[PDB]
Amino acid sequence: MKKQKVFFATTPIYYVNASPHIGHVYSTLIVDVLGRYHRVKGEEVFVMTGTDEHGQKVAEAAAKQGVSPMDFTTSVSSEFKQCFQEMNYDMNYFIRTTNPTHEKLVQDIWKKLAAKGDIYLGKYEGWYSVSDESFLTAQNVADGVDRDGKPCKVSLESGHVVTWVEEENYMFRLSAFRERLLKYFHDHPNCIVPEFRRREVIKTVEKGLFDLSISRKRESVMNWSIPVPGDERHCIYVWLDALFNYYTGALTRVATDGTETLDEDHHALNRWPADVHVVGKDILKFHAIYWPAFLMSAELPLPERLVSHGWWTKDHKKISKSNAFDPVEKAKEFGIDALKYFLMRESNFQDDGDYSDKNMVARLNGELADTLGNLVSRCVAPKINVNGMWPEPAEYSESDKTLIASLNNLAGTVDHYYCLPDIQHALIAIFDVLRSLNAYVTENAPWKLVKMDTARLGTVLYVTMEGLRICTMFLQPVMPQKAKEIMDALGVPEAARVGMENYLFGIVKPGTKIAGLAEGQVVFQKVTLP
Ligand SMILES: COC(=O)CNc1nc(Nc2ccc(F)c(F)c2)nc2c1cnn2C
Ligand code: MET
Repeated sequence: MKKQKVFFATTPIYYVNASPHIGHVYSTLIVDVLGRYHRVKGEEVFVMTGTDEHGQKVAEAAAKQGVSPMDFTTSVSSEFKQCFQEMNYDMNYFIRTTNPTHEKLVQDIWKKLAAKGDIYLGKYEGWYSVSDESFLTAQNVADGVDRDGKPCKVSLESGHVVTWVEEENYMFRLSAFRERLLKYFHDHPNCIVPEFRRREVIKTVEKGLFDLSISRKRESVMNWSIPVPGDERHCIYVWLDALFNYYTGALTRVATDGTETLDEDHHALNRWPADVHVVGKDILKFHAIYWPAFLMSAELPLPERLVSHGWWTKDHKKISKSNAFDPVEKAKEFGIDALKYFLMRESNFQDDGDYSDKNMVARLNGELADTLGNLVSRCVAPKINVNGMWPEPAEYSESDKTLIASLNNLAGTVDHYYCLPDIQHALIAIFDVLRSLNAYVTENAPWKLVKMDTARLGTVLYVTMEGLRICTMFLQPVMPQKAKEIMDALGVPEAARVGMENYLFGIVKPGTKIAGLAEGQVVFQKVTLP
């Protein structure tokens, strides 16, 4: 009576100094796809996102607009929740670091790290940037000019003003975890993807680590941060607070009235540790080195997999309102599912993808309409499927059996890619089979069979429709509205859409009614390039 661990995947929790943009939408889509695939696989799933709400920069922003920090972060937090509703994401849980359960948990974790002997009182001497919430070395700082045009120092990474600090702070003995980290990496060859970002991280740890500041003075962050337990002069640094959101989520019990309590430990909810943490390549180091070290100190199971991804450009340039890239607009223009497909198909996680209307139309026209939408039309066409039902197959030929084999072989390939995870190659493998299905319909010419060989027609349509069901089931994670549109048109019963029992050829009963497409209804239609 042992249960499988719940599938648990996370987005980063996002800063609330800006409205949701393409970066947050891409990270959340990746996680939404993984979650949806593991529900299609019939597993228990818990995927989470949320907002990173503490620190000086938020306090100064809430002052500027004369509302309380809590009021400012509630409002920006609500914009993230609204964006993720508009994008048709299925997040199980949306965390805020202002949540009392989270703020208590970070203090409990602080006490665990201290009780282990991993915290000491030291002193930072060097540069800090409120706007980056980051400590900087001398080689990452340069001359610039402040709001008043006075010569000053600036971040080479962000352009922001660099306040110099000579200040006591609590510290974490990261230097002590070098060997424990190298052995985690060595015993877990897939703990980081892509595999090369893993080699680069191993080398960073081999060069040795410095100890981390994990506090700032309460005055610095205007009391908008979690107090250090037992030393109210200091507040817990925003990154330590933020990283432990994933653990808070793993412990979070949500009653049917929406009230949230934390379990005492992770075992009963059976989510921890994460199957996948999804992050932008800029926060990879924090999740690959610092985060496991904190978890080692806290004696918690370590993450299974860290997945990093790139940043989108627009029109080979570099996104700037002055091109702009509003994914909510591009979804109104082309269709939400066509945009989700493009973002998951066009680039791998190693690369910085480039959006252009030209490449968007090439994939919508050439793959979604030409391959998938046209195959659906062919299967539910009244002139081809006269009875509007799944026919009885007759004897399969060698040709028929070659295709059935590729249908049975598809789940292994697609499951392997979704679990890697490599969503781009899952999609390529599904579309290889959708292209095969169109060639198979063409080769068999049902337009002839319908007035010549009813029995052979029954075979060709049964195989094609089963093929289409299998491919569509594996597209539900990426294009959930269009996938449902296809399953409804085909008359695939609800129970046949999800679960590993549906991963093989020959599920749907001959005599099942197809619903078809209504008169003006095309699943994907080619468009012009403007
Ligand atoms: C944001 O990252 C940085 O600023 C990197 N460099 C540094 N980070 C930190 N602490 C830190 C960073 C990330 C965390 F997840 C966290 F819990 C703590 N202390 C630093 C430097 C450089 N000297 N000292 C003393
Ligand atoms: C625990 S993930 C924190 C991520 C951070 N808010 C960022 O956007 O870079």
